[PDB]
Formats: sequence, structure tokens, C-alpha cells
Amino acid sequence: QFNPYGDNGGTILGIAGEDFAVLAGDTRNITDYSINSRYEPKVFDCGDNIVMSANGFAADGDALVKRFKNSVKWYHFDHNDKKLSINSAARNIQHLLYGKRFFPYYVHTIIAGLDEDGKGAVYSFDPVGSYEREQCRAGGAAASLIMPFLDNQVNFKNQYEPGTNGKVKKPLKYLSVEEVIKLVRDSFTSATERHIQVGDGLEILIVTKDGVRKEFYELKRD
Amino acid sequence: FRNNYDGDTVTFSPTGRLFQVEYALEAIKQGSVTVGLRSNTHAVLVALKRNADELSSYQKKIIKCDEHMGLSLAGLAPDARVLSNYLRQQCNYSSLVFNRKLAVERAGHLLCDKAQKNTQSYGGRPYGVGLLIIGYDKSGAHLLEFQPSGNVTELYGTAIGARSQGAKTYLERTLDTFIKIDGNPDELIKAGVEAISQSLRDESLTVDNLSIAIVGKDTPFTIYDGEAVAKYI
Amino acid sequence: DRGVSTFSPEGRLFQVEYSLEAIKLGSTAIGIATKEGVVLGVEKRATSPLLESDSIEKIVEIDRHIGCAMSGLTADARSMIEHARTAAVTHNLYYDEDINVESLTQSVCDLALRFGEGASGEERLMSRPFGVALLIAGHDADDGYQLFHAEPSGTFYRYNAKAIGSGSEGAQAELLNEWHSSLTLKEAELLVLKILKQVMEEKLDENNAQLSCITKQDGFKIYDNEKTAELIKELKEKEAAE
Amino acid sequence: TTTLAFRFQGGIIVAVDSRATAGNWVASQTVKKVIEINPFLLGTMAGGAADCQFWETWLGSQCRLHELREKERISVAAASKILSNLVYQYKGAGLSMGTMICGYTRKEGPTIYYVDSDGTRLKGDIFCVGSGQTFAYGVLDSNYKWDLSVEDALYLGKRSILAAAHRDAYSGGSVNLYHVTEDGWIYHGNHDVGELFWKVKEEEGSFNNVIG
Amino acid sequence: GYDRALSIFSPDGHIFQVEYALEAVKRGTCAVGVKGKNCVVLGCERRSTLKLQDTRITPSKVSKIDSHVVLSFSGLNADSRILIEKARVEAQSHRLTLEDPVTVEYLTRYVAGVQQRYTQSGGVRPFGVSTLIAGFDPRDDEPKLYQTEPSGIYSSWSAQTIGRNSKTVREFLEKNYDRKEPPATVEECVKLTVRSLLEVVQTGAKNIEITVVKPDSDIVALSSEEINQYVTQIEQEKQE
Amino acid sequence: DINWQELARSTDEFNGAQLKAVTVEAGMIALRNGQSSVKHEDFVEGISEVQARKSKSVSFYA
Repeated sequence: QFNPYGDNGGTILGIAGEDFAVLAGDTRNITDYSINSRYEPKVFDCGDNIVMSANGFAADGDALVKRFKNSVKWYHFDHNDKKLSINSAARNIQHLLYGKRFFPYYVHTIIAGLDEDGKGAVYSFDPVGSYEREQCRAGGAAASLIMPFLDNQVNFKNQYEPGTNGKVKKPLKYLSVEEVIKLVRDSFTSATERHIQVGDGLEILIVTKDGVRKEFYELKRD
Repeated sequence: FRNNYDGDTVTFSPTGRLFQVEYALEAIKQGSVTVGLRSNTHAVLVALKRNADELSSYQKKIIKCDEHMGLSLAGLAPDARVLSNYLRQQCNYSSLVFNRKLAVERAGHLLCDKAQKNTQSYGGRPYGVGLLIIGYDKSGAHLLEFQPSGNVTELYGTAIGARSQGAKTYLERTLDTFIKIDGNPDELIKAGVEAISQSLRDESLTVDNLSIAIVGKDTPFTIYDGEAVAKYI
Repeated sequence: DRGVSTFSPEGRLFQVEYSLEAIKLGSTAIGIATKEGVVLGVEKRATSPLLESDSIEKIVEIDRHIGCAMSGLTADARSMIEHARTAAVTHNLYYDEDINVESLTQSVCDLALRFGEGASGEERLMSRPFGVALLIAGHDADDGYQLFHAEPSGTFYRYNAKAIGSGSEGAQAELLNEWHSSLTLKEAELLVLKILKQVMEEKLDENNAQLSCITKQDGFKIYDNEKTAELIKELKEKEAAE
Repeated sequence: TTTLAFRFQGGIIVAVDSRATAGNWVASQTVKKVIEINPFLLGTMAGGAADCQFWETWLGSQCRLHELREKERISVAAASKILSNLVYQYKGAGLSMGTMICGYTRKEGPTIYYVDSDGTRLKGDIFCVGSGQTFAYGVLDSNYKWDLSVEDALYLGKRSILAAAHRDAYSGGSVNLYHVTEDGWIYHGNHDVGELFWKVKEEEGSFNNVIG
Repeated sequence: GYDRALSIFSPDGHIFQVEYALEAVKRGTCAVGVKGKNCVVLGCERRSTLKLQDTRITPSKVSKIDSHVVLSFSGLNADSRILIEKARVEAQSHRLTLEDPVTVEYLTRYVAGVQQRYTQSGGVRPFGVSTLIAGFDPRDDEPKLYQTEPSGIYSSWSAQTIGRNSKTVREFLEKNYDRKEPPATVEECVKLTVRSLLEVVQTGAKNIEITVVKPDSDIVALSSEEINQYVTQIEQEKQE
Repeated sequence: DINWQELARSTDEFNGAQLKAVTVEAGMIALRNGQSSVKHEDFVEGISEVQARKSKSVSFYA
């Protein structure tokens, strides 16, 4: 009996700062312990400074993107080139996954971008359909592996000020762009060791008002 | 010959010329003037944006169809619409399925056919609107004319609608000059302005009315107005 | 026949010519757009005192940020109104984004820019030729306040001020020069009443005319008959001085 | 999940958590389980999150069309029934919805209709839907009266979630308090349950089962 | 002319079939509605001059659509049978899906929608019935009066008359009723409707049918002796 | 500037007398204008008075 839905591993990570947002991911593509493809990108530009990866079952994600590209074309044509909103894209994506609800799509999707305010913003989709605005959200099977680090290095959750021992919580502190890229590298480097999904390359597309920057780093192959 | 034969598409005159066809052509003559031309590397359409009165905004008659495609209308407004959305559809199918941008020529053969179906049919409308379509494929720049007949013809330069006489003459003369000119967006765009002045009874030369489109091997399909067309005006 | 399969000898289509007359005979409606709101006035054409005038309305809230007045055929106008409401609600569900006025004008006109029974690569739901225009007024963020003249005929035209119906030739002549962009919302209301006063044979009162505005702040806001009435009083007053 | 609702003289207090678990792990603690169908109605995401979201986004449209046509405020009854019909007919589509439509009209007064994926529509004074409903009910019932003061109802709503949150595994997040007044719902802040636990601990001498 | 087409929009702007509908309304019985502050009185002609007619099983012109929604009509009896049936079904539909009892105002629109639809769809005649739909809104005790026309639109008037010799009735309605004040008492209101109907019936106990509809599902049709009592009192005034 | 070819392509079934009607009309515009010169433009307009239709009949789009 044919396999209803594949898995192609991978881990992605969308982080909402206050002036940038990154969408990170490995390039390692797998089925079982064989590397299907050592290099194969997954973060895709959708335009107007909105990035997208539909991580998990690769085939479902290719379909999802493929249709969304077409919709971007008809959104601009009828609305006199209104800049396709982040939220508008999100509602659109929800509606593709809810499209077959009976045999739901098997993709854990993250779109990142800027909201209209201008803060970095991340929206995250669970496959069941639902979506919500999020601060930091990793996706995939190692979503749970990565998240505690971020909730103890930036969110400062469960950190308190030295010497109070809990009276006064240690307040949020905004980080530069650079500072976040290092953090993203270290998380992924640790996961190369501790998980076989992450490796080959760490390709990060960063979306600002200033345009799109591309950042690349190699990860090991062991 | 009102009613009787030639009164409906099916019925033939003895000779077999539909009188209606000539009327559909007349709709183009009543239509907004537009001049199209090319060079190997660029295709430039100039169209006068008609308006009702001062307060009514100068209305675009150049429509971007796709990133690398666009068209201009002269003739009946409802017909142009049903056809334009179809242009868009076909281009999307090929890009998705077969990878490729829809070639300009090959899209035209389909467009011909669509016009002939309404001529076979009891009832329906043969499309009564003529379209100058420009495009950038892997064969480079093209310019077609779509007729109410259906026929698509690759022409160096042509003009349709109101007082075509002055710009057609102008194109014949400067034929050799704009076809040699390549690698110069700005000069093609100049040739085209100069051309539309001849057709007009000097109705307007305003930046506000002329709208210029260009798609080629260099520029994507971009609509130019106000200041960008003030360079060349 | 004289359908749309028949191409007029003229280069036209016979139905398209036939549609215009229905707008000409229609109710008199005035809109003047400012950058502080658009004000639309209509004659409710009260005919008897047993007619309940208030009940009847030819200015109708279409959507949160958009309203329409109607000129043409009263019959066609039902269907047209239902189409428009639906068109707006579908996009809001689908993308949950406030739409432009521009986006709305187009979509209404989408059903309009086809006539006949024959279809060839499309659906039909029509069974005629419709002949009803609207004044489509609103606000979008992008381009601010916009006023459109939606036509059942050629492509939609944007307007800064427009008057249609049976009072049209006079009303419009007055508008070309009386229009300006420097008007306040208060200046502009009185100017709409002024034109209305001239082209309506019977004297102006609040039982046969109603004013409304779209300002983003108060949404589509129908004037109180008290609010309307006072400004009529104000109108007569300044004309006495003048 | 724990979500609860009670009607009283002053209207309705609706209080929800924010936790949402996927598998054994906490996926999120920020999913707001208040869906503003429109300014008049509050719907809850309880039950199937996605199904609830999708079909109340739908419900927004039906309310809007009604309001346009008859130009008066929709009964809570009319909107919940419209939802009920849609969901019965499609059942056997992995639907799992469970929602309380909360609204305060004078047409009917405070009105709560619990709608369910089966297609059941049940009226009540007090409903509590959730995994942790069961905890919530103990504190809720004993301070529940119709003639309970407004001021006391605000406290009650926070306390009811505090309790559920503590015992249930699938509940934590934060408290969103909402009051469904005559004119519509009003938001009464976000208050972290984590923090509230300590204040309450100190203040009553409660939370004595708990070490120390 | 253009009477053979509906699709054809007509440069006259007026499709003849539509004009012809009006001819048909005129011919029918006179049906009148006059509303108080707490009542709708519907006075209507029902002919009964027919020899060898068993009056019991002959359908009364007034037909209960709903429990508190009533209809009187002028124009062809056959064509009118379709509106009554669609409207009855929709009545019960409303309750089935909104729970809410029939909104009268929805119902006015629903009915007009049908006379409209058929103007656009070729091969379906526009109906040559005009109706009075009268009722009382959910959770309300203010009387509600509507007329529909075969032009596919609707309107509300304070009081209105349709059918044969409506010209005569309209003068009465202007001078004895007012929009500003309807007759506050039910009683006042009923007596004037009898005097209006007398102008075209010219004396008949069963030729005049009075149905008073009150709020909260109160439908009662006036007793023949009471109707007779309105007539005699009025007739004394006529020679003074 | 007269292009005999362009005029002839748009005309269909105009006998000799019809044709002279066209010619006179193009020149009549030019008489009002004051130029002894007749322009090709005058002529293309001048066909449509000799046609059943009045010259350049108004149209909704343009």
C-alpha cells in the first residue's frame, strides 16, 4: 500500500525581532539515514519581503508554494498593485491547508516578514490549519529541541535579576541583527551533533525594509 | 443590409462576406489611437489615455497583463475584458506545468481560435476589439496585432484607431532607423512619442495623457507616466 | 434581434446604447469628494404625504467604508446591490484585509463587462443586459478618499466630483468650476445642497432630501433629518445676504 | 484546554487560558482562544482549534450580511443556529469543534449557546468546556449565582482559570478577562496566571496542599 | 414590439410586458389597507354576486401566510397562487434556520425578489398581481404595511389602495387619514375602512370582508352583524 | 500625403458618383480651415458623411 505522506526531515526557524526577521533552515534533505540531497534550498522568497518554507513533507510544500506564486500574481493585478500584506498571505495559506481537511496536508509552515507597523513578525501554521502571530517559533521534529535556548537567551523567561532571586524579572532586551545570526548558527551547529536532520549548510534569507540579504555558513557532514 | 442574410453570423451573403465583420473594424476606428513599434531588443506602445471631462481622471487603456506581457485596447470595452483575463490564464498554465513563459506567437494561435469559435456558433459574440500585444520571450521582443477576424501578424510597426494616417506614414519613413537602434531604451521610446504626434490633430501632447509601456530584453513590462515620460516629451 | 450577436453598423452594440437611457431617466444623485470626506446627496422624490419617505432610501450602506446611490432602473438595481455586497464580503473572508474603493469598483464592473447569453470560455448567470449606474464612494488608505463613476458600459472612470440622473447636464456644468480641492467638509455640504436646490423644481426640505457622508472616522454616516434640516436653514440664510 | 462562561445580571464573564499543546509538549502559550467574531460576539477556539478558527471566520460573514440587510443587531440565537446547521451537515470531516457563543442583547438578555461538532445546540446558564472543565466547575459553581455582584464576577473569572490551570497538564498560558456588556464585549487585560498564583498564595493563605 | 423580449433591454427603457402587468392589477378586486397605532385593518372586496355558489368552500381572498402575517391582493387569481405558496414555504424556512419568527421586512423583499428574478430570466413572465403584505415585526407591536409591485420592487406607505376604482379611494385616504396621526383607536380606524369600500361596493354585507390583524398573533375577521352596524351608522350620515 | 491605397481599402462598393462625394467633403473641411491643401485625415473623416452613419459617431468607450 502506497505511503500516504512522506517526511523529508529538516528544521526551520522564524524569529521576529523589532526590525528584521530571519527564516533559517538547513539544506540537508533526507529519507531515513540516507542523505537524499546534501544541498537543496528550502527558504523561498515570495516577494514583497515575505519568506516562506513549508517544512516536513517536501512534496506537499512544493505544491503549496506553487499555487501561492500564482496567487501573488492575481492579487496585484486586481488591486492596482497593493502591497501584498503579511497577514493577507497568512489567511491565504490557512485556506490552502483547510482545502483538504479530510486528508489534511502534512506540512508545518512558517512565513516571516515584517508587519505593516514595521516590526519583524512571524506567523506560524500548524497543519491542522490554525495560525497565530508568534515571537519565536521553530518548526519540525527538532522544533522542541531548539526552542528552550531561545527562551533563555532572548526571551529571558525564567530569568530574574542577579541577587533578587526572583523578585524582579530580567526585562526584554532588543538585539541587533548580528547578535541573532550568531545565535541561529550555534543552535543549528549543536543540533548537527544531536540530530541527523540538521547539517550540510545553513542558509538564511533575512528580510528587511532595506531589501533582502542572503547569509550562508557550512555545517558538517558527519 | 439590416436583418435577413448577413444578419447573423451563420447566414451567408451569396458572395460569403459578413457585413458585421467590417462593422467590428469600425469599432476600432471609433477607438482610441495607439502606435506600436519595435526593435529587435524592445517593444514600445504609446497610447492616449482618453477622458470624458476635466474632473474625470485620464483613464489607462494600457493594461499590464503579466510581468513580461501587456496589451492595449482599441474598440469595444466589454470584449477586451473577457479576452484579457484569458491571456493571463494561459500564460500561468505554461509557467506552472511546462516551466516556460508562454511564448508570444503561440499564445496568439490560441487567441485566433477563440475568435473563430464564436463565428462557428449560433449566437455569441465574435470579439469586436483589436489588441496590440507586446512581449519578451526566449525569441526576444515581439509585437502582434490581433484582429476582430482573429488573425495575428508579426509586424515591425503598426497603429490602430483614430486618424492612423499620420503615424503610419511616419513609421514607414523611420522604419529603418528604429530597427537598427538597439541597446537604447530611451531612443525607441522617443521614436514612439514622435510617431503619435502625427496621428493626433494636436489634441494633447501633455505628460498627463500619454502613457508609454515598454517590455523587451532589457526593461520588464513597466508602465511609464508623468515624469518618466516627461523626459521624452 | 438587435442583441449583442448583432454588431451595430456603427461599431457599437445595441444593448449598450439602450442601457444609457435608463440612467438618463434615473434619480438625481450628486457626489462631491474632498480629502475630509465625501458627501453624497439624493432626491428621495417624495410624491404623496401618505408615502412614508423615511422608509424609502436610494442611499444604501454597501459596506463599512462604502456606500452607493443609484441611478437607472429600479428593478435592475436590486440585483446589482446584492452583487456588490457579496463581492466585498468575499474578499474580507478570504484575506481579511480592508479593500480599496478601486478594487470594489472593478469587481462590481466585472459582471457588467459582459452581455449576451453566449459564453465560450466562461460561465453565464446573466440573462440580459443590465442598465444601472452607481456612484461608488469611499475611503482607502492608499489614495485616501476616492469617488468613482461605475458604468454598466465602458471602463470605470474616477471622478473628483460627479452628478448623474435627470438633473445631470445642469448639475455637472455647475460642478466643473465650483469643485475645488481646498474645500472643507462643511463648505462642501452646503455646495451639494446648493446645486440640488436649483435643479429640483419643488422647494428644498428634509422630507424629500437626505444627506450622507463617508468619513473614515464615523464610517458611513446617514445624517439625522434634524442635522440635514438646519443646514437647509443655513442655506437660505446665506442666500439672503447674497 | 479550559474555557468557561457564566451569565449573571451584569452580563457575561468569559475567561480563557492561552495554552495549546501539540503532542505531549507545549507547542504555544499565546494562542488566543478569543475569537472576536465581531464586536458583539465572542467565540472560543476550544475543541478543534483550526476547525473553530476557520468556521467562525465564516460566521463573521453571515453576521455581517444580516446586519447589512435588516440594519439591526443580530440575535445571539440567530448566529449560533446558523453555525449549528453548517457544522452538523459537514460532520465526518475531522470536525471537533466546541464553542460557546457569548452575547448580551436585550432581545433575549445574556445568552450563551454551546455549539458542538455533532450539531448539538444546548442553552445553559453556565457552561464549561475543556479537559480541565472538571476542576474549574468546583470553584465556579459555588460562587455562581445570578445575583452575584459584577465586582465579584471579575475576580471569579480569574480564580476559575487559576484553578484549572494549576491542575490540568494541558492548561497554563495566561488569563484573558472579557466582559460581555450590553453594547458588546470589552477587553479587561491580559494577566499572567503564573504570577497570579503567588499573589493569591500569599493573600488568602490558599495553596497549602502545595509545599510550603 | 419589444413585448416579445425581456432580454432586449429596449431604448424606450420600458419593456411592454411590464406595462401590461399593471393592466392586470387594475382589473382585480379592490383591496385596501389602512393601519392604526396597534392594528392593520384590511378591508377588501370579495365578489359573491355569482349564482349557485357554495360560499363555504370558495377561498377567502385573504390567505394566512404565517401566524401573524397576512396577504391581500389585486390581480389575476391563478398567478397569485404561486406567490402565496413560495411565501408560505419561506415563512417556515425562516424559523427552521434563524429560529427567529418571520421577519416581515425580509418577507417583503423575498416576494419582490421573485417578481424581479423573472423579469431578468427570459421565458418567464412577470406576474400581474400587486399585493399587500402586512404583519408585525418580531418583538414589536407597531403595525407594518407593505405593498409590492410587478415592477419587482417594494415600498412602505402609511395607507394604500390597489385594484379597480382606486382613484376614488385615494381621495378618501388623503382627507380622513393622516401619516402624521393614524386613528389612534382601533374602532375609528375600522369604520373609515368600511366607508372607503362602500364607495365601490355600494352596499354589501359579504361583499365587504374586514380582517383585523393585531400584534402577537391575534387574527380575527369581523362579524357580519358588526360590519352591517358600520354601514347603517355611516348611511344615516349620508342624508344629513 | 493622400494615400490612395488607404482610402480604397476602407471603402467597399462605391461607384464613381459616390466616390466624388467623398472627395468634395475632404476639401470642404479644408475650405473652412482656410488651407488650400486637403489632408489625408480630412478624407478619412469625409467618407463617413457619405456613409449612412453620421461622421465619427459618438461612442461610449472612447
